[PDB]
Amino acid sequence: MIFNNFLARLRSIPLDESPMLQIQRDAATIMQPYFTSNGLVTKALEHAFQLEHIMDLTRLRCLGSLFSMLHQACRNV
Amino acid sequence: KDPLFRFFEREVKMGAKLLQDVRQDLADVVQVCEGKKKQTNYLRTLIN
Amino acid sequence: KLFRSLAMTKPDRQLIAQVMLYSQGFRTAEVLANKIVPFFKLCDEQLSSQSHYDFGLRALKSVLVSAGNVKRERIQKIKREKEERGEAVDEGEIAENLPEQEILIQSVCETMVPKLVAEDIPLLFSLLSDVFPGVQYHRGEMTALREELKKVCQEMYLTYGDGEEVGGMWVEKVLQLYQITQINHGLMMVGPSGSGKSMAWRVLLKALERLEGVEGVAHIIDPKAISKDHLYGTLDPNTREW
Amino acid sequence: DVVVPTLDTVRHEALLYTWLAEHKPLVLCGPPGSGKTMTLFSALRALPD
Amino acid sequence: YLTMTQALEARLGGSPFGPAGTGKTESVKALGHQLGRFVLVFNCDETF
Amino acid sequence: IFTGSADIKHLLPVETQRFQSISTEFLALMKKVSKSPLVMDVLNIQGVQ
Amino acid sequence: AQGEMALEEFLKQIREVWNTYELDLVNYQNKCRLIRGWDDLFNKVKEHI
Ligand SMILES: Nc1ncnc2c1ncn2[C@@H]1O[C@H](COP(=O)(O)OP(=O)(O)OP(=O)(O)O)[C@@H](O)[C@H]1O
Ligand SMILES: Nc1ncnc2c1ncn2[C@@H]1O[C@H](COP(=O)(O)OP(=O)(O)O)[C@@H](O)[C@H]1O
Ligand SMILES: Nc1ncnc2c1ncn2[C@@H]1O[C@H](COP(=O)(O)OP(=O)(O)O)[C@@H](O)[C@H]1O
Ligand SMILES: [Mg+2]
Ligand SMILES: [Mg+2]
Repeated sequence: MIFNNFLARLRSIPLDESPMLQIQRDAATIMQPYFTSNGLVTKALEHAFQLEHIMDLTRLRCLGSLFSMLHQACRNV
Repeated sequence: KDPLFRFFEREVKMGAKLLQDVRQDLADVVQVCEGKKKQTNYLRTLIN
Repeated sequence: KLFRSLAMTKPDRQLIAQVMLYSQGFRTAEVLANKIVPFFKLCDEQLSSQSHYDFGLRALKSVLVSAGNVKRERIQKIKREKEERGEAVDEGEIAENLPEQEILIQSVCETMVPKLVAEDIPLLFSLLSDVFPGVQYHRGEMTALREELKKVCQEMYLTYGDGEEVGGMWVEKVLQLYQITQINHGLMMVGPSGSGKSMAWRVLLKALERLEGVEGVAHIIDPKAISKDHLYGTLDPNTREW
Repeated sequence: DVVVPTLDTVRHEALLYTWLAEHKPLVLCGPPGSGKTMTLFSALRALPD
Repeated sequence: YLTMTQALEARLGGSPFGPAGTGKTESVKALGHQLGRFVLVFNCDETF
Repeated sequence: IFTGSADIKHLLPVETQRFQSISTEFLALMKKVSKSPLVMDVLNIQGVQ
Repeated sequence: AQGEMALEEFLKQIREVWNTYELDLVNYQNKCRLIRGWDDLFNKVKEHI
């Protein structure tokens, strides 16, 4: 559900406020197979839950950081 | 459907949970005493 | 020494249930009470211990009040459906041909299921079957409310679902929260950080606004972000001004 | 003000830049004197606004 | 009711105590309404 | 003056940063002008004067 | 009627000029898109006033 919301916001809201939104849709299309159940992100997250961290690990912290820097990747494009 | 099984299931859940809690705390204590690991705030409280 | 003190520790729950089911019009009030009070005792001392569980006199009182309301609305619905299907409405047979046990189970489910953790629900239903054999609970399916929820979810990029589909549990929680909102004037959403609570109540508020035509205004207050004086108010120590 | 570049230093510069870019809040955790504030300030030197 | 009326006759206040949910405030309100009195409920705190 | 001469950054740092900020603001505003070269649209830019 | 057509014609002329007038923009070292044509613009504004 979180992945779906992230992808929908990427394909809907431009980062500037359109070429930016077209880049967003293309990037969302590329990352779509990874953002799925039993995908790369899900397995990586459930594995990271087994590692030790300086602070307590929360799923949404990692997900929000990931979405932030993916938005930055779109900005870089 | 067995109330007895429900009660014993709750009991074993609670007992096991507190069991690994205590065992992990004691393991951390013995590692601290051997100098293997640093003493944390929770570990400081537990030792004191 | 200026007060006479009285210890009231154990209220007479069974008598309260008996009398206040007898008054509401339940003919099997004795059996209903003798089945419902031990059911609450069993819920208290058979389900998993959680900090957000209450099975005291307040819960039973709310259950019985909701049971009376549900019986009234079922009688109204039976009258309405009979009038549009024929002319045979009389109070005697409607009262006689009325599933009081089903009404009580419906009220109990509507008020207790939302508070339960995932693994306790089968225990609750097994207890209900043991104490109320044969009686089943079938929640009404709110078509218009679900449609409004789906529209709001699409508008705000939320993942609406139904049944076992992805997001079905979230919509179930929203519907349960709506039911409790109707029943209670005090609500509390317990759950780990980022379980969808904020978005759940926001979506429900928007759906209610679009459905009933009365628009909802929500004031969000962080009680611990300010001192209690700034939260409730101050009585001026010198001028006695509030 | 001077910063000697290092593998950890440049990696943290990139991560801080990609996090502060959208004005997302963030926290640097580490032992005292590790270089958290200097990393933050060297990251802000790349953001004049 | 017996204890509270005995307290009232002695011109003494009443103090029903116990765990929450036993119907103390409601009992006092019901007794007050039975005697046709105006009963005001105050949720006391440290600011009183 | 600011871009062409490389010694000014070494010799006049803070006002180099200030001019850089002014240049970014100026470029953004005149990009807004460029996408809508109409006189009235430029006049209708919020807080333009 | 025929006399007042002069004033309405002036109003329409001013309206159409200012709805079709475009700023003259030319590239500047591939860095920005600067504006020229200050004299004619100023003359148009003052003559319309
Ligand atoms: N039904 C849903 N479908 C898709 N995304 C959702 C849904 N519900 C919540 N989210 C998203 O997942 C995150 C959960 O945040 P939300 O505020 O809903 O949860 P919460 O349990 O109220 O959080 P908290 O108590 O930690 O503040 C948010 O990023 C939100 O946008
Ligand atoms: N890569 C580096 N290059 C230059 N100096 C460094 C580097 N890493 C650490 N230092 C030195 O270590 C110190 C870090 O202290 P500081 O950043 O103030 O700690 P904190 O961020 O915890 O307050 C700085 O004074 C800096 O001189
Ligand atoms: N004798 C009674 N008859 C009917 N309801 C009762 C009785 N005693 C308690 N209750 C119910 O219990 C609920 C909680 O009682 P309350 O007085 O608020 O608890 P407390 O004793 O903690 O103040 C009330 O809603 C009230 O209706
Ligand atoms: Mg929340
Ligand atoms: Mg009370």
